Amino acid sequence: SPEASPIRNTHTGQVRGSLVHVKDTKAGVHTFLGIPFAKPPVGPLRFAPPEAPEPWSGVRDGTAHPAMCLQNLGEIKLKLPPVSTSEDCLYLNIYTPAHAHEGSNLPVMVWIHGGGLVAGMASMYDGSLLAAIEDLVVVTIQYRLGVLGFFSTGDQHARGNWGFLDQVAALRWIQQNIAHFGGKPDRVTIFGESAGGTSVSSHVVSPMSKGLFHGAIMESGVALLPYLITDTSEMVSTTVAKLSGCEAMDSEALVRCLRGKSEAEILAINKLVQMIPAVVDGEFFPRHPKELLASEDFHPVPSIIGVNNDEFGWTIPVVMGSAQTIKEITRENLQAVLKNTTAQLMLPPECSDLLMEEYMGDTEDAQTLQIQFTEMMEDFMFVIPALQVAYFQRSHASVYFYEFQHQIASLKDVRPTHVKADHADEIPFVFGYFFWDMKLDFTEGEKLLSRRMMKYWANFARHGNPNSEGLPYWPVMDHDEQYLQLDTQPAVGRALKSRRLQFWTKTLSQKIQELRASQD
Repeated sequence: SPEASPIRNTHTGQVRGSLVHVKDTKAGVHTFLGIPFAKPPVGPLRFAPPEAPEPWSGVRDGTAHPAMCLQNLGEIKLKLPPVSTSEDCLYLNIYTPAHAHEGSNLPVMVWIHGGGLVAGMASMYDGSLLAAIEDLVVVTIQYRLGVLGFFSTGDQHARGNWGFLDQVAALRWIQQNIAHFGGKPDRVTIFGESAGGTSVSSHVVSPMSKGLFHGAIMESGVALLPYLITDTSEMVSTTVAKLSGCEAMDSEALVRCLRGKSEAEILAINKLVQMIPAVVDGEFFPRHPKELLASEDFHPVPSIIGVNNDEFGWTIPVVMGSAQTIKEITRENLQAVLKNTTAQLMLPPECSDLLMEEYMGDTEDAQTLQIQFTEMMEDFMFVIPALQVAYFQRSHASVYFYEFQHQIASLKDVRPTHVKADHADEIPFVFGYFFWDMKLDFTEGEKLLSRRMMKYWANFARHGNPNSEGLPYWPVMDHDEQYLQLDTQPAVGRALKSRRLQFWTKTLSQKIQELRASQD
């Protein structure tokens, strides 16, 4: 008989949660929602580091989801929870086994959501099933997004990376508080998908995050994900200044002015400057992640890193609106399309012909050209970044690498048949339910796949190693370059995308380097 309405202690006071139950297990789950880990980043706290949360008297209600951080709300439809959007959004949610109490010393898994550092929320991710089935504490965190998350002057007035500093604050909170919920602060694994994977990968290299986590899982996203992290964002800073009317070239003034804008004014600005990058701010990143990764003094935690076999298959080109443009590619327009794409990817114009020879060769068939084009995009955004980060980590600590390959059965009549494992298609297997706003069921094979992935992730949360008796062997990535192919029947592979990896890290980067050296 577990308690309904459990009460737990935090440093700031008591919180009351709920008892829930899930399929496939006797075990109950306690949930504690909307726990503040920082003060509301409002007024003078906008574009400033997070500060400690305020204490409260009596028992805080932990039965409602928090507001999502400010984001432009707005095909492919998701089951969004009924929450408001607000600047006041520095909250986290906790899922524990019902039997967990002070001192239970369960592993802790901390989910960092994706959404391009401009969108997303913790409340879409229900950790109950993962918590109950694999006997661990699951925390989902929020962090500032868009202008509020990443605005930078390149100087002391707004260094940048507010959203990453929020993630640090949430991890500090977990160290201080998770024992009260039955977690072991010395067994924290961070995990996340897409920009959440970029976030995890960013913590792995950041000196500010050392000691806050002991293992990392990066799903379809790492710190090299093109243009989420840059040196400086002077162009974007200038754009925000113009779009706001502040329009000073004094940093202090710009920040003063932006702090005056209402939530509505911020949303309006945010909409017109869709993507604001993380910068080398000096604190969270002393150097660009690329330099941190290549360092001899780099000491990563053990990691799982992986990608899906079709990252640019469907969801991403549909959401970016480039699906239509891609269907218009033919041999006649290929050169022009590649020239246009090279520019948009911020690569030297000379790269277009190398990309063409590598990805398309002498292909004439229009549909084949389009698939080759999609391959080039997958490799640039996800696969090559992941393989590079894996290469830099694996000489210092265990890396377990995966390619997820499973084509979801219930989607076969929902989307093009050539699409395999799309971006985000592994999330249902990790969490144990589907995120789309439509009635979809797991096949028997898919239930087994989900149970396997939950166990791999939890084994890794327990021991820094995903393997256990009963599960297919997942070898560590070493000089043999082995990885696990995740599907209904898992299998080991080796040297994922070997040819493409050589192309990007020799031929293409040679031309990038050469045309950068021609600065003078």
